[PDB]
Amino acid sequence: MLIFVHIIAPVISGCAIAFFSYWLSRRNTK
Repeated sequence: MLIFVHIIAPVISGCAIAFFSYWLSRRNTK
């Protein structure tokens, strides 16, 4: 299913922002 390769990249990467942002945000600022 095409929704197996086009789901683990466009979707995950989206919510991954709230995570990554928070990650480096801990270092000093964001």
